[PDB]
Order: sequence, then structure tokens, then C-alpha cells
Amino acid sequence: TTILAVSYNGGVVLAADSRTSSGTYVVNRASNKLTKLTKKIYCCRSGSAADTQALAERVSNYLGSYQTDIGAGVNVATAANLFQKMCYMNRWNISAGIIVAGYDPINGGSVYSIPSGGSCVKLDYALGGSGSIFLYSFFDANYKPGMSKSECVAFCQRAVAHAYSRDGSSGGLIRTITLDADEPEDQTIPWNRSPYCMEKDPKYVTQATQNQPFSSSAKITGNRMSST
Amino acid sequence: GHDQSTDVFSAEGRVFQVEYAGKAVDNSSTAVAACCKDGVVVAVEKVHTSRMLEKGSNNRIHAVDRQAGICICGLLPDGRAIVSRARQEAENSRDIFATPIRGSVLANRVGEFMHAYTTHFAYRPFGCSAIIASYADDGPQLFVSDPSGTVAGYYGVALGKAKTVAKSELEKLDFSSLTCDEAVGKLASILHEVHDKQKDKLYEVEVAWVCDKSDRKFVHVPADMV
Repeated sequence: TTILAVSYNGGVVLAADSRTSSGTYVVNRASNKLTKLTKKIYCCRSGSAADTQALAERVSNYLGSYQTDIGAGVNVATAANLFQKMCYMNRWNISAGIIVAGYDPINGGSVYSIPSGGSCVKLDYALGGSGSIFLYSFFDANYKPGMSKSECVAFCQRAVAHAYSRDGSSGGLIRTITLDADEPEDQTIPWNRSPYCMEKDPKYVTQATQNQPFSSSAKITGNRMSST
Repeated sequence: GHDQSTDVFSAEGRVFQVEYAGKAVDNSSTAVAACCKDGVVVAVEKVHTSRMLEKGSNNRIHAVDRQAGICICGLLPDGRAIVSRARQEAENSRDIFATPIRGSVLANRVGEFMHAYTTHFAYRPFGCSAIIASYADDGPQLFVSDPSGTVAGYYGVALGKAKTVAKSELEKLDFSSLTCDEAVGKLASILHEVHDKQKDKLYEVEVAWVCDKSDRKFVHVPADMV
């Protein structure tokens, strides 16, 4: 799993790969890990599909009740707070990295990370999933904040692609959604138009030279490609 | 009693059992070899005792690695022992050091091994000189290790019974200019001149090379060039 969210001026992007794996087999290659909580507030789920689907459904339910009751929009902080509560109450029995991100008019776009222990941290961007370990340096090196919506979408797609090109546990599509004052725009990049992969990076086209032919010299030539 | 074991010096600091093994090599069939700029050619006169051998019998020329070979002169069985040791060294170089054994190294190893059997009362010296022909990263190389274990590099070399004549004929060649193609002709020709016919009535001449044309692989030369 690779999930992330990034703020831009006036909203957020969420992004995720689509793969759900039972270890080394892919049970679902088109999962949707961007889960709607309210109209403009989403979570990205990582960890146990079961656990995260159960919490998201629970929180989305509570939040719809709450919106009907106060007769007004919900804040992202409220959604994060609830998520945090539930994640923390059940911290021993669930595996669950969440990101809660969305747009509310009081605070603009926000991002909260709620990692396994049930901390809740408000950030500019957040990463989660097994694939996130691959993006920390990518962000450190290549993410400048203050990006436009469209730049930010493309950057999150790149970021996911980089992650899932190295994490065996992430893969498939890249789903994104933006969340701001306007209508949510979901997008889905199929793998074969991924903005990065190792199988198409020109610096990984030359094969490692492992299967040298038997020679009278130490000079390395190439792999032996044919018997003759 | 000065001459019964190789573990013993004579009063002049000779080791007779080595000189004696030496004589085994000199009473043997003749070999020659030439180290050109494009490779090494080694040829050797096989003397049969029977008219009924298979062609191929008692090869005196053995590959030791892709790029190296040993032509034995003297007791063939003793040589196959050296050839086995050379092959173990070549394998070691590839297995441990992931490189083909350089020829100077191979010949040194061969020499060390032969010399070892001149030091200890329990073994005798080998009755064979090995000619080593390599063409590894050190270039074309031709060494000879004699029964004492003394090793020397040569441009051209002759061993066995006609060695003194064959050397006179090898001196007429121009080693700076000579090519492996020409040498197969010359070296074989030489072994036909110095062969004595009324003694050793049955003989073929086995030739092998390692050169740029053979893709620096050590091989018998096709029997069209002879």
C-alpha cells in the first residue's frame, strides 16, 4: 500500500495505489483506498482492509449523523479527531494507518496522519503504507510546497508511482482525488500510463552482467545470450 | 649412495635424481614451440610402438584451461599428473579469483609442484618437462617447467631427443614477425626433419595452438594445416 496526501493552496490531494496483497499474491489489483467520509473529507486507508473499512464506515456514519444534527459542514479536524479516537481505542486489535484529509471552509484543506499507535498529527503532507518508506526522500528531495492543484496532482501521481515501483506490496492503478471548494475530482491512472516505472526507465534497460561467457580474459563483455 | 634419493645433495650441490629424471626427458620424443605476437603454437612428435593405434592415442598435448595448454615431453603418465595439477590451478584461479590464470602464474604453479617432488625422500622427481602455452591477459606466453621445477619463458623451445638440432632450426625463425599460421607449418616441418626414421618408424606430429584465430582458445590445430 502506498497512500499519501498533500496540501495545496485551498485543498488537498489524496493518492493511492490500488493493490491489496495477501503476502505475495494480489487479491485485489484495483482496490480503492481513498474512502469517502463526507462529501469533502476522505481517508486513505492502509493496513488491514477489514479494519480500515470497518472504521471508515463507522466514522462516515457518525459524521453524517453529526452533519445532519448541527445542520452545517463538517470540519476535517472533526473527522480526524473521530478517526483518532477509534484508532486509539482499538489500537491493540487493529492494523491501521489512516490519513484523513479534506477541505472545509473554515480551515481550507487539511491533512492528518493517524498512524498505528493512534497519534493524530496535522501536516502539510502525509505518507502511509508499506510504500511510504520509499517516498520520504522523494519528498525531502523533490516536493516543494505551494504547488497548484494540477501540479500537486501530478506530483502525487509521480510519488505513488515511485513508491509502487519499488514496494512489492503496492501496485496497480493510481487513484487520486482532489478536495477543495469545487467538486471532487477523482482520477485513475492505469499502470500502463504510470508516470514512472523501472520497466521503462532508460537507466534500467541495460542488463546487469552476471552471466558472462567463458573467456580467456578478465575483460567483461556482456551476458551470454546464445549457446553458439 | 649419493644418487638414490632426490632428498640428497651430492658433494657438488647437484641433485642427481633430478639429473636422472632429466635424462628421461631427453631420451623422449621431441617437442617444439613458438610464441608469436598472435599466439603460441606447440607441436610434438608422437612415437608409436604399434601400427594399430588409434589416431589420438597418447595425446601429449592437453588443455589446461580455455586459454592454456600443456604439451608434455618425457613420461606421459607423469605429465598427466602435472596436467591434472595445472588444471586444478586453473580451476582455482577461476573459482576463487574469478579470472583466468595468467600464464606466468600457471607456469610458476606448475614449477612449484614439480619442484616439490625434488625435495623429499619419499617421492621422486617427475620424468617430464611441461611446455605451457597460455594466452591470457598477460598475452601470448610460452614457458617450460623441467623436472627440477625450473621454469623459463621462451620465444621458441625444443625438448627431447632431437632438441639440439630442432633448436638450430628454430633459431632460423624470426620471432618478432612470425605468425601462428606460419608457425604451424614451420614447427611441424622442423619435427619432420629431426625425426630419425630407421629408429622410430611410426610417428604422427600433434600440433596445438592458442591464438587470436582460435579465439584464444587452446586447441589442436585442424589436420589440414600440417
